[PDB]
Amino acid sequence: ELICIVQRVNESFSLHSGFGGNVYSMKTEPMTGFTNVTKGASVINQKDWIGFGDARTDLTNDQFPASSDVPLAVAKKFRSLSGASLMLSAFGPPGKVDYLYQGCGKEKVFYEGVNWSPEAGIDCFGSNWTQTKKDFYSRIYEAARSSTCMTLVNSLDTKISSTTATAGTASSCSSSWMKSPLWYAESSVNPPQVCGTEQSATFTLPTSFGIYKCNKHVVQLCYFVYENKAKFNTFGCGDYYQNYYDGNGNLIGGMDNRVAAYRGIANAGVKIECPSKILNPGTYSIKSTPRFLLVPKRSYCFDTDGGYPIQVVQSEWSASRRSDNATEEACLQTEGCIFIKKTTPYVGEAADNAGDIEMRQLLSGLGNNDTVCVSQSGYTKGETPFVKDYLSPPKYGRCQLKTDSGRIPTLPSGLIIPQAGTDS
Amino acid sequence: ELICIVQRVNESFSLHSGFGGNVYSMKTEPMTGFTNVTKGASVINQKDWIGFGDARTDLTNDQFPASSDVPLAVAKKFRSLSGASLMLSAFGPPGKVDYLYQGCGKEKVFYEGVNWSPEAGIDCFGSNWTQTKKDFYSRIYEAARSSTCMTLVNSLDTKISSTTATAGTASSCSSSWMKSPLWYAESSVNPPQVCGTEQSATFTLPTSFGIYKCNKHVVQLCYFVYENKAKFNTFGCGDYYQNYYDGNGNLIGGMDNRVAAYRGIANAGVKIECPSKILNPGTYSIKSTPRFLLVPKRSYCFDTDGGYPIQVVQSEWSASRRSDNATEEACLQTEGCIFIKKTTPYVGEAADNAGDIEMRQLLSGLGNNDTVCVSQSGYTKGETPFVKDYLSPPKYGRCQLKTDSGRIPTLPSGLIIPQAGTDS
Amino acid sequence: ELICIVQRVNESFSLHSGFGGNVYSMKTEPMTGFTNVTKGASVINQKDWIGFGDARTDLTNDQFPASSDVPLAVAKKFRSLSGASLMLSAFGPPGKVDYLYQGCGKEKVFYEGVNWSPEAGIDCFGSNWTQTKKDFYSRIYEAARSSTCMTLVNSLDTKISSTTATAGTASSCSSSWMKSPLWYAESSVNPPQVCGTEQSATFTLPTSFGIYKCNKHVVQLCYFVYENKAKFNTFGCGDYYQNYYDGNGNLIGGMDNRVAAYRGIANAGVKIECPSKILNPGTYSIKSTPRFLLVPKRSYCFDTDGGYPIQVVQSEWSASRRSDNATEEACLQTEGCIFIKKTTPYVGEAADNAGDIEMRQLLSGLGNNDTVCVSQSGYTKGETPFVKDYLSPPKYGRCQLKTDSGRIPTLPSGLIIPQAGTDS
Amino acid sequence: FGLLFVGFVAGGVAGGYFWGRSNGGGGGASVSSTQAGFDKIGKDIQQLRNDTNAAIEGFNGRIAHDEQAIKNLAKEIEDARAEALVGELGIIRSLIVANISMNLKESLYELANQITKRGGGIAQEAGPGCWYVDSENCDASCKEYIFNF
Amino acid sequence: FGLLFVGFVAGGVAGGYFWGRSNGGGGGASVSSTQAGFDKIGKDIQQLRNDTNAAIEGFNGRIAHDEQAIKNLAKEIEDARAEALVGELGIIRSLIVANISMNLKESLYELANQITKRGGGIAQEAGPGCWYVDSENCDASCKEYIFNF
Amino acid sequence: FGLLFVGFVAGGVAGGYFWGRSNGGGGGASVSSTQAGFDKIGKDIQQLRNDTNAAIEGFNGRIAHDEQAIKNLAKEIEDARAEALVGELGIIRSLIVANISMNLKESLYELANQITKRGGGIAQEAGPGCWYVDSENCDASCKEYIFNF
Ligand SMILES: *[C@@H]1O[C@H](CO)[C@@H](O[C@@H]2O[C@H](CO)[C@@H](O[C@@H]3O[C@H](CO[C@H]4O[C@H](CO[C@H]5O[C@H](CO)[C@@H](O)[C@H](O)[C@@H]5O)[C@@H](O)[C@H](O[C@H]5O[C@H](CO)[C@@H](O)[C@H](O)[C@@H]5O)[C@@H]4O)[C@@H](O)[C@H](O)[C@@H]3O)[C@H](O)[C@H]2NC(C)=O)[C@H](O)[C@H]1NC(C)=O
Ligand SMILES: *[C@@H]1O[C@H](CO)[C@@H](O[C@@H]2O[C@H](CO)[C@@H](O[C@@H]3O[C@H](CO[C@H]4O[C@H](CO[C@H]5O[C@H](CO)[C@@H](O)[C@H](O)[C@@H]5O)[C@@H](O)[C@H](O[C@H]5O[C@H](CO)[C@@H](O)[C@H](O)[C@@H]5O)[C@@H]4O)[C@@H](O)[C@H](O)[C@@H]3O)[C@H](O)[C@H]2NC(C)=O)[C@H](O)[C@H]1NC(C)=O
Ligand SMILES: *[C@@H]1O[C@H](CO)[C@@H](O[C@@H]2O[C@H](CO)[C@@H](O)[C@H](O)[C@H]2NC(C)=O)[C@H](O)[C@H]1NC(C)=O
Ligand SMILES: *[C@@H]1O[C@H](CO)[C@@H](O[C@@H]2O[C@H](CO)[C@@H](O)[C@H](O)[C@H]2NC(C)=O)[C@H](O)[C@H]1NC(C)=O
Ligand SMILES: *[C@@H]1O[C@H](CO)[C@@H](O[C@@H]2O[C@H](CO)[C@@H](O)[C@H](O)[C@H]2NC(C)=O)[C@H](O)[C@H]1NC(C)=O
Ligand SMILES: *[C@@H]1O[C@H](CO)[C@@H](O[C@@H]2O[C@H](CO)[C@@H](O)[C@H](O)[C@H]2NC(C)=O)[C@H](O)[C@H]1NC(C)=O
Ligand SMILES: *[C@@H]1O[C@H](CO)[C@@H](O[C@@H]2O[C@H](CO)[C@@H](O)[C@H](O)[C@H]2NC(C)=O)[C@H](O)[C@H]1NC(C)=O
Ligand SMILES: *[C@@H]1O[C@H](CO)[C@@H](O[C@@H]2O[C@H](CO)[C@@H](O)[C@H](O)[C@H]2NC(C)=O)[C@H](O)[C@H]1NC(C)=O
Ligand SMILES: *[C@@H]1O[C@H](CO)[C@@H](O)[C@H](O)[C@H]1NC(C)=O
Repeated sequence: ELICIVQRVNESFSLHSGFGGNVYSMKTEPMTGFTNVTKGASVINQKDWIGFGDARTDLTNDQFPASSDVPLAVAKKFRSLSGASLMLSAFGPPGKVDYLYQGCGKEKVFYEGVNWSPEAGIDCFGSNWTQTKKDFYSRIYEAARSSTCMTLVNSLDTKISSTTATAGTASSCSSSWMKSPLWYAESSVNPPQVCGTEQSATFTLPTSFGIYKCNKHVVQLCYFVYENKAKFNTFGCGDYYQNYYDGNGNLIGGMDNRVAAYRGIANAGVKIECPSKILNPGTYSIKSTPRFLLVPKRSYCFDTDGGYPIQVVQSEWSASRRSDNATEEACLQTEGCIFIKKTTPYVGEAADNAGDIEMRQLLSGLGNNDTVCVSQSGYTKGETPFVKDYLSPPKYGRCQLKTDSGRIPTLPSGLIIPQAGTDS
Repeated sequence: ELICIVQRVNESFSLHSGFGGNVYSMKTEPMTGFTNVTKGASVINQKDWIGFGDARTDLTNDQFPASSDVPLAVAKKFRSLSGASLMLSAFGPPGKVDYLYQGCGKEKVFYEGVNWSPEAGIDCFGSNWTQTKKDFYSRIYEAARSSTCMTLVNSLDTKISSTTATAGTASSCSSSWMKSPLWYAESSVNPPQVCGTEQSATFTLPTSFGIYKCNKHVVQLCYFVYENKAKFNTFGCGDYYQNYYDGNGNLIGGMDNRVAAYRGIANAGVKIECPSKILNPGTYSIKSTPRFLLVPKRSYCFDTDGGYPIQVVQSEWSASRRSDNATEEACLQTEGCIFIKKTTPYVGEAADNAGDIEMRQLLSGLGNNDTVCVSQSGYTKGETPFVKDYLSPPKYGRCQLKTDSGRIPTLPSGLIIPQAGTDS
Repeated sequence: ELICIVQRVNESFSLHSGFGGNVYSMKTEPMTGFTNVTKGASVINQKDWIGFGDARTDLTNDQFPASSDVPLAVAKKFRSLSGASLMLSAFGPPGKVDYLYQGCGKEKVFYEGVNWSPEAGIDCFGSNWTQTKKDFYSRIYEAARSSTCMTLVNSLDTKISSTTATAGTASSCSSSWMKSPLWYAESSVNPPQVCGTEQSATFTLPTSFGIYKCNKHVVQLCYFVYENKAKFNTFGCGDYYQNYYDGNGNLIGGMDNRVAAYRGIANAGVKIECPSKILNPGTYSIKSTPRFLLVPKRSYCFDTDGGYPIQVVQSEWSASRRSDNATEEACLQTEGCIFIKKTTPYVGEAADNAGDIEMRQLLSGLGNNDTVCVSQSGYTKGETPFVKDYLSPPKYGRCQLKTDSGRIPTLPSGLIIPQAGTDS
Repeated sequence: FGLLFVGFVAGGVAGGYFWGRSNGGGGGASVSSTQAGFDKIGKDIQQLRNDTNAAIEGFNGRIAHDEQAIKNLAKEIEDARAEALVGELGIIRSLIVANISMNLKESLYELANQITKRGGGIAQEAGPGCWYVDSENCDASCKEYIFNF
Repeated sequence: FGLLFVGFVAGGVAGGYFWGRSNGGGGGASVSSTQAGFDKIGKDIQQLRNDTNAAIEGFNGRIAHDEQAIKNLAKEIEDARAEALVGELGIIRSLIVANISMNLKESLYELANQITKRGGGIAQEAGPGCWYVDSENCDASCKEYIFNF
Repeated sequence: FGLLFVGFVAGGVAGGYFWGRSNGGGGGASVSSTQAGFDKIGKDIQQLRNDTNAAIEGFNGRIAHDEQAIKNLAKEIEDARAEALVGELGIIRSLIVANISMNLKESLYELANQITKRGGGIAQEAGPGCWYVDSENCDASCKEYIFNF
C-alpha cells in the first residue's frame, strides 16, 4: 500500500517565484513601506548645529519658557537676544538692540528678522528697507550655505581723506545715524559758487575676527538715490556718484549717475539704497561727490570650509503688527536654503508675539536625536528607504526615495507550499 | 539488479557555474545585446517639446507637404513661418519676414537660420553678419538650454536724451534701417568747429512678456567699428565710444576707443558689430559719442525653470545658394547643444530648398512615441541597457552604456545536464 | 538495524546563514581586506603623462644619474633643464636659464620652482617675488588642471604707441631687464613743467603656438606700486596708473591710483607687482602714466580639452640655501592639485641639491605600470575596493573606499557542516 | 503525488497538505484525506516567515546620503534612483522566496524522515513523502502509529 | 552513476541521459545504453530555458536616466558605469544558471519518482535515479514496463 | 539523526560527522561513534572553500573610477559609497555561504550513495545518510564492508 503526503493548492493560491525555488500561498504581505514625513525644522547631527534668533529662542527672557518657541535644551544651542535680528546688527540703527551674532555649526537654523520689519518704523532715508532686508538675507544665506561659521564684524577699520568732512545726522534717524554705514558730509559744499573736493576713503575686510576665519564678507555698498541731476544739483555740483573699488581700481559697487540714469522716485527726495555684496578680505577704496560720502563699518564674516543647506524660519509678528516676508523670499531665491513656514497666525503665550503653539510643533524636531534627513518637505527617521511623495529639495542626509506602493514587492504568508521542478 | 539513469557529458559540453547549482551544456546564448542607434532628431516626451523653424516646417506653406521636412503631426508642434529665422527677428532687417517666435517645451528643436545667410546679401554696415550670426545663436542656445520657454520681445521700452538727434537711414540698408538696434544720428556734429553733446539713452528688459516669464534676455550690444582715430575724426571729435551700463554704472558692453585700440579693417570704412549678451531684466543706460548712438530695441526672453539639452538642425541652402555653418559652430561651442547634420546636399521636392529626403529621414524621429534617449550619436529605444559604441554627449533620457560584446554573459542551451556536489 | 551518518556541532561552532542553505563552522576568514597605500607620486596611465622639471629630472645633466631623483625611463617622460623653472621662463630674468617648457599629458607632474627662490637674489624692483611666485603657480595649476597640454609662449606680438619712449634698464636688474614684462620709460617726463603724453600699447594672445592649441593664457599684468601720490609725483604728474583692457575697453587688470588707494610700503621706494591672470586669446590694450609703461611679452598657453588633477612636487633647496614654499601653498589653494612633500631635509648625492633618497622613494611610482588610483594620500594598486583610511582628495582613477574592518563579511572555514530546514 | 509534486483542485476543496493512499483490490481507486496533524509544518512556516526579517532589516537600514542645494525637484533623476532601489529590492525578494521554498521543502523532508524512522523499516520510502507498507505485517493500529492517520 | 553524479566520456560517445545496469553472474560487468525515451526531459528543458526570460526582461527594462550637457565623452566614467552594470548582470546570470540547475535536477527527481510508482514497490530506490529490482519477481516484460528500456 | 538534521552537544564531545546506530534487543539504547574515515568530506570541503575564490576575485576586481578636484574630504558621501559596496558584498556572502551549504550537502548525499551501492541492496535507505540492514543476512564483517565502521 502506497501512502503519501499530498500537496495541493486552490484557485485562492498564487505562485511566487524564487531563484532556486518557488512558493504557493494565498496571502501576500509587502516587504517594506514608506517612512513618515514631519513638517518643520530638525537636524541630523545634534553635536554640529547652531541657531541664530531673537526673544523666541532667548532662554534669558524674563518670560521664559512662555516666551519661547523651543524648550531649554534647544535654546542653549541658539545664539539669541530679545529684540535682535541679523539685519539690526548689520546697520545698528539708533536705539535698537545690537547683538553680536556669532557661532559655528554645519547645520544652521535662522529664526530672526522680525525685529526689523515695517512695524519698527525705521526711516533714516531708506529707499525701501524691506528691499534691503530681502537683499541682505539673500547674501547671508548664500554665504552661510558654504560656511561652517558666522560672526558679526562690529567695526571695520576705516579711514577718510577729508579733513573737513563731519559725521552725518538726520532727524529722520532719531537725530543720529546708523552704525553702518557711516555718513560723512561736507557742509562747505554749496552750488553760490563752491563745489568742494572729491571725497575718498578706505575700509578693510579682515582675514579673521577673533577666533573666526574670514574667507568671505557680506557688506553693504550703500549710495544715495536722487530723482535727477537738477534735484541733486541743489546739494552738489556735477552728477551724483559714489563708487566702490578694490585695491587695484576695479569697480565692485556703488551708484554713478555720470553714466547711469537717475532712478529716484519723483518728489520722494533723497534716498539711501544698501545692496549687500559678498566680498573677499582686503582693503577697499571709495570715491564720491564732495558733499556726501558713505563708508561701510560692519560686515558678516564667513569661512569656506563648507556647510549643509541652511534652515530659515518664518519670522513675522502676530496679526496686530506690520510684518514682511523678505526672509521668505530671500530663502526662496537662494540655493541650499530650506524655509519653515506656519499655516496659522502667530499667537504668543507670553505676549502677542512670543510663544506660538504651531511654531513649537514645527521647531520641536531640533529637538530629536534620530532625524536622518532634513528637506523642504520636512524631516524623516531612518525607517525605510522609501517615502510616498517626493522629499522636495533642498535636502541633505539619508534621504528616502519616492516609489509607487505597487512597485514594492511582496512576500508570501498564511499557509505556504513549496514548488520546484516542472511537476509535469 | 541495479538499474540507473546515467548522466554523462562530452568534450563538447562545458561547465557553467551557478550560486546553488551548476549546468553542463554544449551551446551558449548571450543574455542580452545592443540597442540600435538611429541618426537624427527625436524626443523622449511627445507632450513636452517645441520646435522653431521656417518654410521647411511650415504647414501653412502653399506647397505643403512637398515643401516640408516633417509630416503634418510634427509640423503642428513647430512654431514656423516661411522665410523666417531667429536672427531675422532679432534685428528685423528691411523687407524681411519678421516672425514672433514663441513657445514652451522642455525638449527644443531649432531648425532655422538659413534665411539669413550670406546669400541674403544684407549689408546695413555689418562688419561680418556671419560672425554676428554665430555669436547670436551661441547666446540663444546657451539661454535656451536652461529655460523652459522662449519668446521674441519685439519692442523694448527705450528713451533717448537728445532732443535734436534723428533716426538713422542708410542706402546700404534699403534706404531705411534695422528694427533693432535703432540708430540715432546728430547731423549738427562737424569736426568746422562743432562737436555736439554726449548722447545718452535707456532701454528696459522686462520681467515678463505676455504670458512668458523672463529671467534672462539675449540682446545685442552694438557699436561702430572704426579703422582709427583719424578716420573716426572725419565724423566726430575725440575718440569713438559707445558704452553700455547697468543701473549702477557697471560697464556691461560696448566699444570704447578712449582706452581700447581701434581694430577696423583698413579702408573698409565704418562698420557695425553686434555681439549678443545674456542680461538680467532691468533698466540699462548708454553713453556714446555725440554723432552716433545705437540702442537695443528687441531681445529674446528666457526663464530659468530649466530644460533639456537642445537639438539644432543644420540650416543650409541647396548647392546653388551661398550658405554658412554658423549655427553648426554655435552649437559645437555651446554646452547642452546637440547638432543634427546632413551627409548629402540639400535637394528639395517643392523647390530647390524645401523638402529634402535625407532631412525627412533624420527628422522622422520627432516623430516617434518610444524614444527613450536622445544623444549627439542619435536616439534609441528602451530595448536593452547596452549599445555597441558610445552615445556621444550631449545626451539625456534612459541612455545605454557601451560594453564589449565579450563581457555580456551567456546562458546554457540545447541539451542541459545539472551538476552539484563534487561528484568525487 | 538503523545505521546513520550523524551530524553534530559544538559550542565552538557558529551558524552562518545563506540564501538557500546555512553553514555551521568553528572558524571564519574575512572575504577581503584593505589595499596598501604608498606615499608619493605615480600615474594610472604610463602612455599619457608628462613631467616638467629641472636638474633633478634632467637626464642630460653631467652628473646623471647621481643628480637625478628619477631613473632613466622616468626622466625621458620629463621636459627638464638644469637651472630651469616655469617662473624663470615666465619672466626671463637676466642671466637665468630660459627653458621652453612644452608638452602634452592627461596626467601632469610639476617638479620645479626651486631655481627661483629667495636664494637666487633676483631683485629688479620686485615687491615680493615669493608672493608673485605663489600667484603665478596658482594660475598655472588652475589652467593645467583643465588642459591636456602646456607650452611657454616665449614672445607675444606687442606694439607701443610712443615714438620717444625707450627700453628700461635697472642696476637692480643686472643693468638690464626681464624678458617679460618689457619696460618702456619716457625720459622727457619731469614734474620743471613737463608731463608727457599718456602711454599706450597692445599685446596679442594667439589662438595657437606651434602645434599647441591655446584656449587659455596665463599672463602677468604688472604695474608699479608707489607709497603715495607725493612720492609718485617726483617721477610723474597726476596719479600713478597702468590699466589693462580687452578689445572692447573692459578693465581686466592693472593698478589705478586715481580711484584706488596707494599701498606701497613706506620708504621702500617704487616696486613692481606681477599678478598672474588667466586670459582668453585676443588682442589687449594698455593705458598708463606717461613716464612708465609695462607690457606683457610672454605667456603660458593651455587648451581646454581637459586633464586629470595634477601632481606638484615640493621644490626646495638643501638646508644651506634659502627656500620658499610658494608652490606648496599654490597647490593647497588650487582645486585638482595634489602635493607631494618630503618629511626629511633635501640631501643630494651629486651635490647638496640634487639626488635625494627620500625623493627618489616618493617619485619611484612614476615608475610603475599597475597604479590604478592617485590621491593626496598616495597611490594604490587594484587589489581590493577597500582602504583602511580615507584616500584624501584630490584623486582620480579606480579609487578604494574606506570601511571599518568589522563591516567586512566573513566566510566559514576549518570543518564545515551544512544546515537547512528547521531541524525541529 | 508525494512532496515532489503540487496539485490543482477546483472550486471548493481545501488546499494544503493531506494524506493520500493506494491500491488494494486490484485495481483499487485511491483516496485523499482531509488534512493531517502536521502542526510541525505550521510552526516551521511561522519560523521561516519570521527569519525573513533579517534580510528586510538589512535592506531598510541602507539609505544613501545625499545633498541637494537645488530648489526644484529633479524628478527624472529622483525616479531613476527609486527604480534602481526597487530593482535591488526585487532580486532580494527573489532570493527570499527561494530561501523560504528550499527551507520549507527541507522541513517537509525532515517531517517525512521522522515518519520513516517510526515504522522502521516497515516504512520503505518511495521518494520523499511516500511509503510502501505491507498491509499484512502492519495493519490498522500499525499505520495509525506510523503515519498518524 | 545515477542522478547524483555526472560522468566523462572520450572522443565519440553521445552525451546526455542513458540507462545503465548492474551485476547478475557474480561478478558481472555492467552496461550503459544509448538513450531513453526521456521526452519529459526535453520538454522540461525547453520550459526552463523560456522561464529565464522573466529575469532577462527585468534586467533589460532597467536603464538609468542621465543628462550630460558636456561636449566631449567622459570615457572613464562611461566605462565604469558599464562595468558596474555588467557586474550586476554577472550575478543575475549566476542566479539564473543555478535556478535552471536546481529546477532541472528536481524535474529529474520527478521523472525518477514516476518510475518508482509504476513498479511499486518492485522498484526499491537506491538514491535518486537508481533502483534495485529482483530479477525474479520481475523479469523482462516487467522491467520494460517499469523503466521503458 | 541522519544528514537531514544537525545536533547539539555539551562541553566536551567532538563536533562533526559520526556513525550512529539502532535498536537490537527491544528495546535497545542506540550509540554514536567517534568519527569516520570520511576523508572524502575533508577533501570536498577544501575544494568547495577554494572555489569561493571565483566570486571573491569578481568582487575585488571591481573598483569604480572617480575624479575629485575638491581639497577637503566629503566624508558622508565617501561613507555612503562604502556602505553600498559593503551591502553588495553582504549579499554575495549570503550567496556564497548557501552555495557552500548546498554543494556540501550534495557531496554528503554522494557519499551516502556510494555506501548504498556497496551493500546493494543490503543497504535499504531510510532518508539520506540512513540505512536499514538486516543483522542476519549481513553481520559484522558485512557491515564493516558496507559502512567502514
Ligand atoms: C519694497 O521692496 C519690497 C521687496 O522687494 C517690495 O515687495 C515686493 O513686491 C513685489 C511686487 O509686488 C512682490 O512680488 C510678489 O512676489 C510673489 C512671490 O514671488 C516669489 O515666490 C513665487 C512663488 O510663490 C508661490 O509659492 C509660494 C510658496 O513658496 C506661495 O506663498 C505663493 O502664494 C505662490 O503660490 C515665485 O514664483 C517667485 O519667483 C520669481 O522670482 C524668483 C527670483 O527671486 C525667480 O527665481 C522666479 O523665476 C520668478 O521670477 C518669487 O520667488 C510673486 O508670486 C508675485 O508675482 C510678486 O512678484 C514681492 O513679493 C515683494 N516682496 C517683499 C519682500 O515684500 C515692495 O513692493 C517695495 N516697495 C515699493 C513701494 O517699491
Ligand atoms: C611675501 O609673500 C609671501 C607669500 O605670500 C609671504 O609669505 C606668506 O606669509 C603669510 C603670513 O606670514 C604666511 O601664511 C602662513 O600660512 C600658513 C599656511 O597656510 C596655508 O596652509 C594652511 C594649513 O597648514 C596646515 O597644514 C599644512 C600641510 O598642508 C602644514 O604644513 C601646516 O603646518 C599646518 O598644520 C591653511 O590652513 C591655509 O588656508 C588659508 O588660506 C587658504 C587660501 O589660500 C584658504 O582656503 C583657507 O581657508 C585659509 O584662509 C593656507 O592654505 C598658515 O597656517 C599661517 O596662518 C600663515 O597664514 C604664508 O605662508 C607665507 N607664504 C609664503 C609663500 O611664503 C611673505 O610674508 C611676504 N613678505 C613680506 C615681507 O610681505
Ligand atoms: C526560476 O525557475 C523557475 C522554473 O523555470 C521559474 O518558475 C516559473 O515562474 C513563473 C512565474 O514567474 C511561472 O509562471 C512558471 O510556471 C514557473 N515555471 C515553473 C517550471 O514552475 C522562476 O520564475 C525562476 N525564478 C526567477 C526568480 O526567475
Ligand atoms: C558554487 O560552488 C560550486 C562548487 O564549489 C562552484 O563550482 C565550481 O565552478 C568552477 C567553474 O566556475 C569549476 O571549475 C569547478 O569545478 C566547480 N567546482 C565544483 C565542485 O563543481 C561554483 O562556481 C560556485 N558558484 C559560483 C557562481 O561561484
Ligand atoms: C534563509 O532562511 C533560513 C531559515 O529561515 C535563515 O536561517 C536563520 O538564520 C539565523 C541566523 O541569521 C538563525 O538564527 C536562525 O536559526 C535560522 N533559521 C533556521 C530555521 O535555521 C537564513 O538566515 C536565511 N538566509 C538569509 C541570508 O537570510
Ligand atoms: C482554498 O484553501 C484554503 C485553505 O486550504 C481556504 O481558506 C480557508 O477559508 C476559511 C474561510 O475562507 C478561512 O477562515 C481559513 O482560515 C482558510 N484556511 C486557512 C489557510 O486557515 C480557501 O477558502 C480555499 N478556497 C476555496 C474557495 O476553495
Ligand atoms: C557529444 O554529445 C552530443 C549529443 O550527446 C553530440 O551532439 C550531436 O551531434 C550531431 C552532429 O554534431 C547533432 O546534429 C546533434 O543535434 C547533436 N545532439 C543533440 C544534443 O541533439 C556531440 O557531437 C558529441 N560530441 C562528440 C564529438 O562526441
Ligand atoms: C568541538 O569540536 C571540535 C572538533 O570537532 C574541537 O576542535 C578540535 O580541538 C583541538 C584543540 O582545540 C584542535 O587541535 C583540533 O584541530 C580541533 N578539531 C578539528 C576540527 O581539527 C573543539 O575543541 C570542540 N569544542 C569543545 C570544547 O568541545
Ligand atoms: C584555488 O583557487 C585559485 C584561485 O585563487 C586557483 O587559481 C587554483 O587553481 C585553485 N586550486 C584548485 C586545486 O582548485
